[PDB]
Amino acid sequence: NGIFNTRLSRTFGYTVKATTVRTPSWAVDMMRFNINDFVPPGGGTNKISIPFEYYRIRKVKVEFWPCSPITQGDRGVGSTAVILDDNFVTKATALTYDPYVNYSSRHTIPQPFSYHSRYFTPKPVLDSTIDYFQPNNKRNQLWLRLQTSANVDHVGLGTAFENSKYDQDYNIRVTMYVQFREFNLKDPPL
Amino acid sequence: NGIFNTRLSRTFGYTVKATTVRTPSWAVDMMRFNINDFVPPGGGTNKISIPFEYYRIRKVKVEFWPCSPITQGDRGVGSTAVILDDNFVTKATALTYDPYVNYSSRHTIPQPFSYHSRYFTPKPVLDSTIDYFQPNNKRNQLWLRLQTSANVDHVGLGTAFENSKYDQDYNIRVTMYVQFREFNLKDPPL
Amino acid sequence: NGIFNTRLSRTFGYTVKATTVRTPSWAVDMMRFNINDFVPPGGGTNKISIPFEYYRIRKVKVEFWPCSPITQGDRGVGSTAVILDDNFVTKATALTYDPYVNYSSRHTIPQPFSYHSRYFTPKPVLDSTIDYFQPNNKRNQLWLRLQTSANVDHVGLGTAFENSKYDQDYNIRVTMYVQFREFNLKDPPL
Amino acid sequence: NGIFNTRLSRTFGYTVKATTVRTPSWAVDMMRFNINDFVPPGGGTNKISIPFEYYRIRKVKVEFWPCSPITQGDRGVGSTAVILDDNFVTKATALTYDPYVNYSSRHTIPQPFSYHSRYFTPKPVLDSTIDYFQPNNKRNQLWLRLQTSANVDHVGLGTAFENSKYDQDYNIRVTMYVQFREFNLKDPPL
Amino acid sequence: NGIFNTRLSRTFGYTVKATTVRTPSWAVDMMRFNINDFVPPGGGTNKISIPFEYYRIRKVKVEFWPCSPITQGDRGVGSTAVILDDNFVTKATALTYDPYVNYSSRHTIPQPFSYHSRYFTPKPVLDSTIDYFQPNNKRNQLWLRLQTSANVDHVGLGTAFENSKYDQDYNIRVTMYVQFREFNLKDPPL
Amino acid sequence: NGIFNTRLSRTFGYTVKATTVRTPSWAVDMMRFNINDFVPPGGGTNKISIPFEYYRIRKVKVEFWPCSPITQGDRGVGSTAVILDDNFVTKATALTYDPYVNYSSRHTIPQPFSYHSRYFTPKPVLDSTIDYFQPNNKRNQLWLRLQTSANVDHVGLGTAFENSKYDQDYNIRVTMYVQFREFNLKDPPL
Repeated sequence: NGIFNTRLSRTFGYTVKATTVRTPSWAVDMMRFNINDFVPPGGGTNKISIPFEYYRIRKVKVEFWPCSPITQGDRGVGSTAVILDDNFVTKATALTYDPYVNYSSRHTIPQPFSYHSRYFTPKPVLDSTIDYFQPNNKRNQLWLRLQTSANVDHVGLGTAFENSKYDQDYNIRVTMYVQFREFNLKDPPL
Repeated sequence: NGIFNTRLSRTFGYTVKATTVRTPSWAVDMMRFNINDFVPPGGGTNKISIPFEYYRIRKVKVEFWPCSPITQGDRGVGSTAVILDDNFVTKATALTYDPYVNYSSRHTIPQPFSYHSRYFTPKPVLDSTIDYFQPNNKRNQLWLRLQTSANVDHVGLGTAFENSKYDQDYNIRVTMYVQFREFNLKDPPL
Repeated sequence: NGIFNTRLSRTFGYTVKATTVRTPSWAVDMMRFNINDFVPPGGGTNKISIPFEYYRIRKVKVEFWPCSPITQGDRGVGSTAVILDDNFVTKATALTYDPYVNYSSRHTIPQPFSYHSRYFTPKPVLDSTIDYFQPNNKRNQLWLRLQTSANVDHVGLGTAFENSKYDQDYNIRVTMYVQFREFNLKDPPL
Repeated sequence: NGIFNTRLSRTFGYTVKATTVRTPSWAVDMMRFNINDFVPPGGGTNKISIPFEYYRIRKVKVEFWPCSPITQGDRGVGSTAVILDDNFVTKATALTYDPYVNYSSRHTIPQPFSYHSRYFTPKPVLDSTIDYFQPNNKRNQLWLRLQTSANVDHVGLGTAFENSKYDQDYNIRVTMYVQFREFNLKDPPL
Repeated sequence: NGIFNTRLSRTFGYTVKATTVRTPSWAVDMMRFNINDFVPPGGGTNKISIPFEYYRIRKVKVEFWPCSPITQGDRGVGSTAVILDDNFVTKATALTYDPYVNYSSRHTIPQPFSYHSRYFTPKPVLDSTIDYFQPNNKRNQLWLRLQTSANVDHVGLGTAFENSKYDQDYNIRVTMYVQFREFNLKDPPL
Repeated sequence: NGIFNTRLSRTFGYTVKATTVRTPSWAVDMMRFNINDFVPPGGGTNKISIPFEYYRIRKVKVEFWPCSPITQGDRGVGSTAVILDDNFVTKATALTYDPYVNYSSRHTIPQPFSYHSRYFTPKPVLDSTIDYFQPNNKRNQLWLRLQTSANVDHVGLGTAFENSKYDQDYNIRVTMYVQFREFNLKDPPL
């Protein structure tokens, strides 16, 4: 039974710079998830540090851990929308409106110091021209080959943060819940 | 609940020219269905006049509305076959035989003045080299991104009309039953 | 089935200026809700970016998101009353008493940093002379035509904020829950 | 009812050359399955000798029929693993270890004279970059267009044979269980 | 399970010339059905485009599709009788009486513009001297070898059309419902 | 749930040299099982190619695959006993008696060409002085740390082969059924 369900994680910093504009503006950005970040390159005869041929990403969880104190003023309200098709709102430093507010997948992120997370099933980008994705069915989900450096992108999450007179720091943990298949482990002698 | 089921329509003329040949011949043609025809380009910040990110075409209905009088002579018999894979019989003005008669998906169209329609589930052309399509399962149907001008073709319907000593005019209404997902509407101020 | 229930949103800033008066005073203001803010003007043959003829606003939700830190002193207590008839207490910078406290529809808003929201059914202003409105019955609610720039006002919400020795900033999100009828979408060729 | 389930077959020789090395080594090779081998090109107006538009390969059975006598010495033990993603162990004449032994899909082939077969569902190679394949669900399996010479590869089976001081001959029968759809047969007159 | 039930079709024109005689006359003709018309000759190693050894024709359906307008005058009444034994009324341009009217198998065809069809089980001509045929029993029906050009005749249908002062054109579609046995497909290499 | 049950394998050659002695003699040898053979050293930040901290070996299966032809004469009878405590009969080229025949754990191996296997639970050597081992209880089995090169020995299997006038070649596959705990995988950036 090759099937092995594990959990993989990483963390990166993301900063919303302090702006001098008064009228409300939002900073727009995007998150793509590629497993090359999560699995280190292996060594020896085994190419990847995880000895399986196939994977498929079952659920992705994106935590927003703020670095800001609860005593920081000039609070604001952002929005986090799930983006399945790799069609993102263009990145912007200050945008007069919150573009993701009317997406059906939007959750609100209070700012700066509030904790926010989204938990959903991501989709791989199979053809950038067509941009098609599967419904969520755990049985029918496509299996993907695990490749050394060439792994495909999974497109999850757009975010729009309202600007502030202060810096807004988050520590974004991304935890993928992956399912691996086909134990491939190689064992040359000596 | 982003899911919104609507109905979209268009009409175009198609004419079978009068031929001088006596022995029975058939004129062969094809119908591809692209949603760029059905959805006008929007304006403002919203790109498409329908504020959704994703669609998938659930059913396509092709009506043949004849322009011919019921008193027109030299009647004939054609055939309408459903073509899933984008493999069509080459277009022809007069062809000695009816190429679609033995397709399992054939319905007969009596001519000139009889009303004919086909109602089926079309398939998008994902890779022109491989030409693969899904079975009909409403749950597992791929979602497609709605694009401004770049939307992919859905390949439905081949038709072979028997030639006549008279002109044969039809008004072909194409009504797609579409399902849209992810309300994306943008609202910049002022 | 033309009926389509969606959710539309916007955000604007509102500031209560710091005052030098000591004895308690309240600043009085009002909120009218017009859908022209929520729906951008469309483009092409379709006039509005939402392809429906008729709407009626089912529920309006007004969130008050404070920008103030939880460490800000000189707290106070305001009041938020629902105003159906477009009869508002006149706008005031400092008013010796809280005029909305005895309204039957009042909820309290703690200040500055507390989160406050009101969720209710608004009413359109049909005749400014008579000022009459319907009871809340989802079945008998009048349908309204969706107009480009001419849409009628819906009158919701009066608010009275107690003044403070400090500035009081809120980010007011207004989310209308609307029901649209009659898909009108136009599709000219080419 | 276009659906027609048939069985198609072919046979080719494969030889493991006798080696002079003593320490155990394995010879590594691979099997791809393309239907162009199984269906001869038709003639006349019908392009393929099987009058259907669409196929999908339900099961592939690979028999290993040895040519070796039961009295041949220097026996050994190989391994046969199912390879879904078109990621194969590189072909090798002598490899110090058996690379497929730890694959979850491995079955053992005793050698030289023992009969071995594997029976499984193969997968087409849709995109060589991404290398993704469906789960086994008979209902949701993609339909493929049957093409004259251009048919896509189905990637089944890796094999690693232990080397011997003698030649090892097998007759490999490959029997695909295919399901065809859409009777397309053409019948021009005369 | 070699048994495969398909449907095969063809169309040919048949014309009843306009006659100057006034008193009622009937034009008498016959229809024999040979599968050489329905199956094109294959190519390559496979002789017939349908890869089966044996067939037996289960049902034959003969449609009469008129080319005449519904406004054409001088209507008349013909007769269509099923002829099992290959004993036909001799072909005639004008015959004073309708010879098929008293056959027990007669159906009436109204003329010119009425649609007429007969659906029955045909019989092969085994010996022209004896002219014997089987009862209709689906289990006991003789199997016939499918031959390239030499296939035997199946004798269905006599028809007698009343003459008219105008031309009477029909498009006669013949759809055989056949059952094939023994998949014989050949696959030479390369 | 860190627990992951996998299967690991290796193969090595073992040869019983042909002897000139006539009276029956047995060649005595032993098999120790160390996981350093089964798991290759990893690369990068992860030390072992299997990303788990702890293992315990649940069952070991030792297959004897003969290289000898079924036509080889001078057959004999050996014995395979399970040795838990790392107390082995001293290795011998020819020993007048079969020392393992009276062990309670003995199974017979017919020779040369017969297939023989033993399947049991091995024990690690914790203290070479005391030589103590646990009963077989799947719940109470000690967990062992997985170490790069330092892993402890598991002591399974003694074997005594009767000598022959011919060479006796076996290919010994050793398949450990292991249970791993505590996913430790490391993922440094870039």
